[PDB]
Amino acid sequence: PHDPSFTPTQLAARAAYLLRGNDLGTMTTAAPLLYPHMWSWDAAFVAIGLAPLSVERAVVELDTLLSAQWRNGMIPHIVFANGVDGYFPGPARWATATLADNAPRNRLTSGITQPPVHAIAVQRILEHARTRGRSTRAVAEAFLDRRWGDLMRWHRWLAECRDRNERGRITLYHGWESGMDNSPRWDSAYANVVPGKLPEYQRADNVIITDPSQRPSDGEYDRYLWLLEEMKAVRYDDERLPSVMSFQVEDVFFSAIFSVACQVLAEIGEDYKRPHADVKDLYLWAERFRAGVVETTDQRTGAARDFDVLAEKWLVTETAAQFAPLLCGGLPHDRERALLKLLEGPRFCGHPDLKYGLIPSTSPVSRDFRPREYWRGPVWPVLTWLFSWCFARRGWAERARLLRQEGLRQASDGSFAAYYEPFTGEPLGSMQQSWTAAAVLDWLG
Amino acid sequence: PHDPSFTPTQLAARAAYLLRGNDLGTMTTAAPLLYPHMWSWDAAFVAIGLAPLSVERAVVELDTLLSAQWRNGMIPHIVFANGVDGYFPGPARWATATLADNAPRNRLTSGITQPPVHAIAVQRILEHARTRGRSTRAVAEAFLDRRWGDLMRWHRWLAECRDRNERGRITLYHGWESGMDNSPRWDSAYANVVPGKLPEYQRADNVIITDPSQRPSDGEYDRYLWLLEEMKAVRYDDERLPSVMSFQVEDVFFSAIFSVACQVLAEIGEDYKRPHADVKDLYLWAERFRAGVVETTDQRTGAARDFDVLAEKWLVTETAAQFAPLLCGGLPHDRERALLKLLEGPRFCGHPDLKYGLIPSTSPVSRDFRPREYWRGPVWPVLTWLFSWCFARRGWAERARLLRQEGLRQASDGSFAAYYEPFTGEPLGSMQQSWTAAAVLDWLG
Amino acid sequence: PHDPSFTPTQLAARAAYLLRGNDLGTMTTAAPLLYPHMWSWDAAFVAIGLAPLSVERAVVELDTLLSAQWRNGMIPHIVFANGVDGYFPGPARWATATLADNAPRNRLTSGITQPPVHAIAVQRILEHARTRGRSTRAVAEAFLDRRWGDLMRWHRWLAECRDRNERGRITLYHGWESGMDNSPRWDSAYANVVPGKLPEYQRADNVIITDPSQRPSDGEYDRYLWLLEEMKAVRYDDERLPSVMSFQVEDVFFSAIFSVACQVLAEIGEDYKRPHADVKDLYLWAERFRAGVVETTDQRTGAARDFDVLAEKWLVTETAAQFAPLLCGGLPHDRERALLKLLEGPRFCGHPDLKYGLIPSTSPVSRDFRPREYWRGPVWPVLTWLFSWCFARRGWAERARLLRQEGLRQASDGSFAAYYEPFTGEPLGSMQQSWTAAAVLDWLG
Amino acid sequence: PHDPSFTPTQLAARAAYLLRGNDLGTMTTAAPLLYPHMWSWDAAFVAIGLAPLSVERAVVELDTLLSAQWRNGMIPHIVFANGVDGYFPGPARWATATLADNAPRNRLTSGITQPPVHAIAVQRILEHARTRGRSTRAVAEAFLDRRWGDLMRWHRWLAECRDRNERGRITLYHGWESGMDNSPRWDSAYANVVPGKLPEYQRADNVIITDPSQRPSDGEYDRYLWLLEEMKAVRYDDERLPSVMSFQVEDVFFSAIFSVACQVLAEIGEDYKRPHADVKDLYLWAERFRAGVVETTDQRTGAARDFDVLAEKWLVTETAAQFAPLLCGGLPHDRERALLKLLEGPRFCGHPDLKYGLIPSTSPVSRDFRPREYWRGPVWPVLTWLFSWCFARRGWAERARLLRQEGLRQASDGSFAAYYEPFTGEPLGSMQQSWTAAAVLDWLG
Ligand SMILES: O=C(O)[C@@H](CO)O[C@H]1O[C@H](CO)[C@@H](O)[C@H](O)[C@@H]1O
Ligand SMILES: O=C(O)[C@@H](CO)O[C@H]1O[C@H](CO)[C@@H](O)[C@H](O)[C@@H]1O
Ligand SMILES: O=C(O)[C@@H](CO)O[C@H]1O[C@H](CO)[C@@H](O)[C@H](O)[C@@H]1O
Ligand SMILES: O=C(O)[C@@H](CO)O[C@H]1O[C@H](CO)[C@@H](O)[C@H](O)[C@@H]1O
Repeated sequence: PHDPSFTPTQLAARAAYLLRGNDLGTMTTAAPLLYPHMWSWDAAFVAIGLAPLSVERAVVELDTLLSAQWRNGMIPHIVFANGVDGYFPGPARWATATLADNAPRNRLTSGITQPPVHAIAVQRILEHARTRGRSTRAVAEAFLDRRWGDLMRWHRWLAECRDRNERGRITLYHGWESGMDNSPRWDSAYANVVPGKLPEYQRADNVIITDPSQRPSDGEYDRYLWLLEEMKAVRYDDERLPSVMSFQVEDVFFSAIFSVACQVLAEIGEDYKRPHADVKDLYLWAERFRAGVVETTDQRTGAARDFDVLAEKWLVTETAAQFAPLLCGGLPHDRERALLKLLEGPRFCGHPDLKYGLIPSTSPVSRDFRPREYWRGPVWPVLTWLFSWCFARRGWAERARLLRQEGLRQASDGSFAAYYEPFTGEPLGSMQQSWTAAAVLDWLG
Repeated sequence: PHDPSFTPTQLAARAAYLLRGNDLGTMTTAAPLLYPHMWSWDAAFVAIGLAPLSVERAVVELDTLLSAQWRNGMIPHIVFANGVDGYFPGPARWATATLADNAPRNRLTSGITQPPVHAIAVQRILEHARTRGRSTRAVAEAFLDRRWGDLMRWHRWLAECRDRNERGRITLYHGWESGMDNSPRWDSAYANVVPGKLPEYQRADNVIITDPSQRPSDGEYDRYLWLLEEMKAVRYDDERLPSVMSFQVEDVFFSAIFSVACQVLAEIGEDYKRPHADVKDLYLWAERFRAGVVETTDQRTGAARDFDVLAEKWLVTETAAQFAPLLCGGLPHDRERALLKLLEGPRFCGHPDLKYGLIPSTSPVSRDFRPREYWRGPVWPVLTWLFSWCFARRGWAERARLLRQEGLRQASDGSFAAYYEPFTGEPLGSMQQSWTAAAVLDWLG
Repeated sequence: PHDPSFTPTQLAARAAYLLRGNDLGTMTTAAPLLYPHMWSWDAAFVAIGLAPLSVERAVVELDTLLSAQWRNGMIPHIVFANGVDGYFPGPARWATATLADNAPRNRLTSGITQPPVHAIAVQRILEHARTRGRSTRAVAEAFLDRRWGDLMRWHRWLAECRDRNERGRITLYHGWESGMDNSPRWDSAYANVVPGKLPEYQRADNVIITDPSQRPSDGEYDRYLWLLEEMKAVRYDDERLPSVMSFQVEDVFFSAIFSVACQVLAEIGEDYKRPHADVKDLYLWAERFRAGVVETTDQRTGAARDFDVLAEKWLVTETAAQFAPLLCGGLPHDRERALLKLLEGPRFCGHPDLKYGLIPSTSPVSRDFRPREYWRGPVWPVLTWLFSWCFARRGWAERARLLRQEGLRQASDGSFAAYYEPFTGEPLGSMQQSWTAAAVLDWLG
Repeated sequence: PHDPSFTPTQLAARAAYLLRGNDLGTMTTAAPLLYPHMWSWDAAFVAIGLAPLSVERAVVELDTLLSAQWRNGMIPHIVFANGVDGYFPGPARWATATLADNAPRNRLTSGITQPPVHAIAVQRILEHARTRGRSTRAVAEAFLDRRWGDLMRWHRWLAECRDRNERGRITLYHGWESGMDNSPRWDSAYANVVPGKLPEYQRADNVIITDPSQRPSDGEYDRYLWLLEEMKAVRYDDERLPSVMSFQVEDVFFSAIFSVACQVLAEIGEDYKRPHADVKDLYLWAERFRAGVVETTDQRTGAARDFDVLAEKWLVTETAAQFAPLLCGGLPHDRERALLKLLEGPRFCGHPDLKYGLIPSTSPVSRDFRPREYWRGPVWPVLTWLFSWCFARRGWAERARLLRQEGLRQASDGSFAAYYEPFTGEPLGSMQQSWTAAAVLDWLG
């Protein structure tokens, strides 16, 4: 009625109730019907949201994801729930269990990756555990003993297999790997993907989300699905993908995340007396990908650019990803002030028509902006959380506080949507998204 | 470490996480292992705790309980979960499905009842629903259309079958029906229960709670189980129980609760335009059981007494139940002040060694007091909740606030135990008790 | 910015900062410029707001007001600050120090009274004091020993000199005594006030509040000032006022407050062992005025009516005073339900255009409604507080909680205005009003 | 009662009430009786506590302090309230108005300085102002135009007159200038202060704080007062002090604060387009003093050391000043990790006997530790606040949050003491200390 919003305690309660409701036992679905399996970077956020409720169950979430890690170290972006249908492309379409030498045994997974936020969830689990006493500490530490090697293999796979030329940037072979499926970042790269004879399919995502303005188009799905055919034709062989993939881009946002994740994991390794050779490698990669992100940046504004490896051309777009250097650091002082000015000004957080002071996925003044269409404009709580946590780690305590405060105010409707209309605040996409509940739980403390 | 307690938002989150974790689908276990089925007055508290999370799921909890209501109106105190073991006495021991003409079809239940707090949960669901908008209101109101008749039948069964002589007090045939299994209230009545040839059994409750100081003794369980044999021998026939039961007491606390519940349900009936004949009956019963509670009271202190129907004697004990008149009203002004003085003084809430200003189940100065032993002394959050809600309804806003504040401070460890050691605050009994999570969720708002 | 509202801790801090800022030493001004003196019922609310900050200073506030008590027991409505100007009518206009034999020595005061909320403030001080331990309790208890007789003489003067016929209603001789200066309630009584040669004067209130729509008119002020001339002509003699005053009304809202105050004071008197003769008179008055209030009510709706003693007719208006019987109790059950329906429906709190679910001073559907004009429509936090506190005392916990929640939400801009535009929420009148800061402090706890 | 602690809203209210109560009009006293004047770094903290209440009044506090700035740029450590006595040494003892050519006109001040936390207060005022909209921003920005030059001259006088050899450390001539009057840090420098004929005097501090264990000794005060005699003999002339002062130490904690302050002011200067020459000097000073602090540190532990200029030796003590390098940065990675280990281990925050996880002024295991004796062991909320704010600025969000949480928990008794017994939590010294109320206000938000 007069105010549909919840008090902080009611909101924290409903967020926890949602997370437990999406729990299948050892994995949490990313959303009840739209995404009824475990997604890789959602799972890292889910573990962050579970850490204040049960360190034991947070550790189980990451254990389940890492039990699905490929033999070469890749963490796949989907871990399918056994017997669960209603999402396409499903395990039969991927065919990794039959085609991929490196796929895991006794887990069904996708054949592509997703951003490495996992070290950040590990840090949040350890910080919670240290406040809870000896038995909880022992649980977190036993997780580190058991999974430190797997986490190194994950980071080593990204550094060696997706940065073969030691450029300090991660190459993607599918826009889904960026986490930002239909971002304007990838449009010119996708315009050069030409599907051959693509085997028939029917979408399931728009059976659940039926408003066509909130999901990608059929044409885009045709190209997403064709990339799978190219990968399957070389049996997901790392050494053959550069020769056959019609889509090869360096993702500067993914790269900045990895730089931060490496630095975070190195600090964990020093704190918990892990092998010194591992710590040294992690710091080396943190600095390499820091330098690789800075190398992309606009000389006047500091804005970071993606790179089309096939066209050999910088990709200039006005999306939230151009703020990648703020997460990892490395810009000369003057260019970082200009970048912060871009972020806070009327092209992004300071745009006059925004309901909240939050980062829209695409600038509202760009021609590519669509207020409802997924990553082409809507405000995503997950991005708010990540920028706020990274800003606090840069020492920008008031900036991080302001993002948290506006994220909580947006989330106070209790819809736990994945993204929101930037001008009206209408929730969009699936309600009951686990990683939005998790961001709220982490923010509320 | 330095403070093991949780912030209000962390506590609300953990309470909601617990409640969803105990959800089997359409019923919530009272506790994970000790009480792995639905209990009647726990279920009413569970619905109160769910109301701020999901009015739809709160209504489902009460629907599931009422689908197990007996044909004569009795709400049984256990609704067993199909296929679930580990609690004794289980459905085979009760044998209501085969022996009891009035038992429900397609639910397994016990053969005794428990206090009628259900109307209070209905009120809390309606108050939540009215703050949430039209579709949520429609859910609550549709529950009333569907279940008003069942709620009347429940109240009518208590008024006509457990108060056959219109004394305005409820007769119990088992101490389990009071909710206070081993309370000192029932000791002299139980000393006159003599088991005949009692069929062999093994306890399950002390397999889970192994500290013998926190559960009833074998001798007590022998008498609890023998009462079942007396009931089974007359096939749970209402008309035969007065002739065969070795245990027949009027429970003044149960009676005060019923008086309040009748008044609450009458007000609901007027608000939602239910049949006027039903409303008039409810008000008639509210006043009858009010007068029946007052008739028991000590002339100097206002303390309410239970009555042994077989011995025809008043039962004088120093437990929390002697504060029954405060819940329902009816005492002359002067005797109610004396009763409040008893409650707040050094025999109860003002005892100098209590960790919290809360109501111990038995007075710490009584010879019957045992600080660990179930209802013989420990502080129960459920009683705190009930006294605080009833006090607020009497208009004693500061008294109700003080009980809430101390209940939250006791619960801030996040153990959600059913009862606590009164002097040390050590949690006792089962951890993860649903109705303690529910009281916390309701208090926190 | 995006959110001009303050957090609960920021709002409590600002309210306390305001209250200390309006403190002249032993008295607190009602507002810095518009009301730079001590007003009687404002000081009662100020003492309530001070009690969480300093029981000693809260008691000082009531000590200072009672030091200005007249010899017949009347608490005058203004205690003027020595040396302060800028308010009209000031002490020279009242001339009480010259004319009124009953006026106090070494205090300058007005010559009329205001509603008796003081006992309520005493209850709140005592409640706070009992949570703070022994030396704070001594302070509050020493105040009771010091001022019990004065409080008794205040109540006795109301019961005997302003209810000379034992009708259970308080007679007023000025609309200012109601606290609701320009209420539609008094329009037809004021229409029969015809001033003679009125000594010239210049208003000061509208030099500070310059928007003419927020204060009464010059014609209204000419009648206010003429009644002063009538009172001065009989030297404020009680026995002579009925013979000369052109304005004599029974104020049902003032009477309901008095009934409540008497009941509160009687209970205090019992708890602290005051003379029995006093407690008995206080209960007698509480009931007489409860009955006097109910005698005014409409048989169908329960709406309470004021009474014009000179015209000998019921004053039928659509203002918040209609709900007088909800504060003090006493209506038949059906009639009280009808009155709550009026309060919650579209003529008051349910009006669809209201920004908050709060009680407007005049019904938006009444022809008398003026959205900006003082007591002719605006929402006053002081009424919100008083209705909420009295509702909680009736046992209507949820109704009291809703008013408190909407009051805090309206207050959270930090203006601490005395009244707000009902549709837009715009603050009106003076900002920095002490009793609005007090209500916020008491609500926030 | 059972809980003498205050809720967060009650505590914010009481803190704000205290701060307004210590307001003399344009200055706030450090404490009502012990320190009834304006102290320099207290006023910086007071302005931080005022910023959530009134940006205008926060700016007044710094305006008043800067109006007492000496002509050479020095901010003196006391600005005396006109007409107030009860503190010794008072203005007659300092005699600055007579002797010091650089002393201000129409202000009475001391003749020594105190740490430069003022730029930090400026940042907090600006941060608050930017959340309050345009007219509040104008206030803060007009203050910057008014006082930027004065702030520059304050920093320039520190860099040029108290670091005459460009060593990047501040030289002090009195232990009072460190803010840590009786710290063990200065014990061996004070042992070489031998007073001559000292003019008689009577202490006032220990007439108010009478427990001798909470204040320095008479022998200590005789040395404090003798250094005044030395300064007065050269008429507080900067160029002459090195030739005559018996106490000359480089204060590494003061230096670390200055480095931070310079960096803060430089960033403010960039954001508000101050002269480039000024911003460049501020960054130069920030780095010089960062390097000067690191030059003092132990190679294994990172602990920072003070330096006795006269004795020409490092002062090795176990106090909170050792952690100077954590505030300003600059240590090698390994050495900073060792220093955090010292801070968190059993010699400081990890000591098993501490009631709160806070930084004691002197290590409990040091032979110099005295649990009640001022800066020789007690926990000071002002240090908690300053370490927490500086930790957040380093990016150590969780470490800053833990200090804030334990500080609020220690403060929640509402004493607002300046220091607390480290083992029992007993408040010590003066209650009603303004900068403890300020820290609480800033923490609570
Ligand atoms: O649309 C899809 O089918 C998936 C493909 O992975 O993308 C979304 O679904 C995932 C589950 O929420 C998210 O992690 C991604 O960021 C993205 O929003
Ligand atoms: O001990 C048992 O086996 C059951 C019998 O019903 O009693 C407890 O178990 C129930 C489940 O919590 C409670 O409702 C009762 O109040 C009581 O505490
Ligand atoms: O306008 C005035 O001159 C004074 C006269 O008493 O009235 C208001 O001012 C007083 C101080 O706020 C209040 O007690 C009253 O409610 C009233 O609204
Ligand atoms: O004891 C004294 O006479 C004064 C001298 O300056 O010192 C304290 O008093 C001042 C006011 O609290 C503080 O600024 C200092 O930290 C110090 O603790």
